[PDB]
Amino acid sequence: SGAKFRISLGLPVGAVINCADNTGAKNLYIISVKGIKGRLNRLPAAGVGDMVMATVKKGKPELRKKVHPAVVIRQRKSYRRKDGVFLYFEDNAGVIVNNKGEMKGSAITGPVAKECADLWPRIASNAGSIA
Amino acid sequence: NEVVTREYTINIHKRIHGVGFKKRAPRALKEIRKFAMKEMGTPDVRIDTRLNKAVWAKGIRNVPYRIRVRLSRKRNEDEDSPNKLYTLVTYVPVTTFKNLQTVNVDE
Amino acid sequence: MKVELCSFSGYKIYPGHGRRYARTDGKVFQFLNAKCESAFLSKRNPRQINWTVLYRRKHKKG
Amino acid sequence: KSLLVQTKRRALEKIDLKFIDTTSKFGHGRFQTMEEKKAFMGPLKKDRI
Amino acid sequence: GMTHIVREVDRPGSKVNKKEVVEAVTIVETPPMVVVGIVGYVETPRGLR
RNA sequence: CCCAUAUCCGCAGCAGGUCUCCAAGGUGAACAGCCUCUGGCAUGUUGGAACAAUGUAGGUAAGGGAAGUCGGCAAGCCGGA
RNA sequence: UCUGGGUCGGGGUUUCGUACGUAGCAGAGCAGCUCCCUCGCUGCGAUCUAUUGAAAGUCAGCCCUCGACACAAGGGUUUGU
Ligand SMILES: [Mg+2]
Ligand SMILES: [Mg+2]
Ligand SMILES: [Mg+2]
Ligand SMILES: [Mg+2]
Ligand SMILES: [Mg+2]
Ligand SMILES: [Mg+2]
Ligand SMILES: [Mg+2]
Ligand SMILES: [Mg+2]
Repeated sequence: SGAKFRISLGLPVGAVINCADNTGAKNLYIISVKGIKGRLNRLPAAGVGDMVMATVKKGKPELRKKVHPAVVIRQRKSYRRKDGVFLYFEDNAGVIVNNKGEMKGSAITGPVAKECADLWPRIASNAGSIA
Repeated sequence: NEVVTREYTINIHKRIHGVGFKKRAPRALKEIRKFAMKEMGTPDVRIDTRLNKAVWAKGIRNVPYRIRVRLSRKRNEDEDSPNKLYTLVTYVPVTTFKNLQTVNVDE
Repeated sequence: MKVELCSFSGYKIYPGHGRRYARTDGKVFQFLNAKCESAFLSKRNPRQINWTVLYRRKHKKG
Repeated sequence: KSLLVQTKRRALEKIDLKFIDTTSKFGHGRFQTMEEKKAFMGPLKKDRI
Repeated sequence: GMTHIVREVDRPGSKVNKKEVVEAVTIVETPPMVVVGIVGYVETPRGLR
């Protein structure tokens, strides 16, 4: 088995990551993070791996005024990969999933951080490259 | 004995470190004077006017890093002064500073 | 413990140093320090850069 | 020595070191030894005098 | 001063099990201490004089 | 004789106020801003030594990008041709 | 004190990125000299190349010196069961 170590989160609530699968969404505007208890005035932030409630801001109209669960799969903020390796991506990205983890889309474009290739196996099976 | 002359080099870019821009050249001259009062054992040192023209050559805030300096104790003959000896701090022009040590200077 | 080469300067990254960079086309680069990666992200060629390994083999400086 | 009785699994871990870094901490060091840096850089100008 | 090390972890059931992690260490320099005195304490109702 | 960051009014050698004449070189569209020459001055009623908190004035900042706040206040962005 | 610690110097480290001079049948081209040349040889010329991982800095709160040069039992004020 194994549990997720904490990483540098660096992706707060008001962020707009771009959607990285073939569901027709172009953005994912994060609105909260699942798992945060929070402290007074601290904003909920997410890293790679974290499941996230997000709404899409542009894209196909049957996706737009709803709240979808999503998983961040790439982050631009550097995090430490525990073999002393700091790793970061060109962009912040995520895929739309349901509460169980199956994707609404079917294929992920771009690489996928291996921290969410271990937590989310149905994401990891549609990834072209595991960075 | 008491009258002697030596040539020194003075690392100015370690005594001016961290002092503000408009005080670097004035502080340099009160580091020359403090270097000489410890090196020769005398108060009343006197800086030659071409020595501070040297330290002011690049303005108030860019001071030379090193300057070659000739110290000289002299018997204070112009008056019955409380300081029997004074120190003259004339300037030595030099191209490089590599491999220069403190040297005793003849008359 | 695998010793890996800097994608810009051709030097030798040891396992506590530098940072990796995954560009979103599949390519993974390694950088020795922030001097190397800011030179990389500003798109300049390491063969015009006098202190890199690729310069010193283009000009045969060894 | 500690005041407690160490019973956790992390407290009783036998360790075995594999590499110790010796890069210069006075800047971004690149070279673990002196003989490595000289064998990589080559003969400089100030040696051949 | 501080440096950093590489070692292989034996935590059965963990994510870093049988893998290489980088740990940050602290060097503490310890020459041998010289014993020059003995002092004895007695138990008292006011402590330990 | 002064004609004004000291000769005038403002209780004062008071950052205020108070009508005009002459007007160099460079940059540039330009009596713009910046740097210099003629002429003028000694930093504006004290120096010295330090580089703590808090200020006042100025800067920069990973990753997000108004989520702050009554309110994008402040700053930033934009800029010429 | 088996001295000592200072000031320079040297070495190590590291930062930036290859100094000035000089050389080049390197150079977009242009101007010249014609008994020349048998396609020359003087110039101007951003830049390039060699000398050159050079040059410059580096404890002031970096490291190691034993090289040089000085200086260090000197002062001042108080303290008794
Ligand atoms: Mg350091
Ligand atoms: Mg006044
Ligand atoms: Mg002032
Ligand atoms: Mg004054
Ligand atoms: Mg920022
Ligand atoms: Mg609001
Ligand atoms: Mg609020
Ligand atoms: Mg405003």
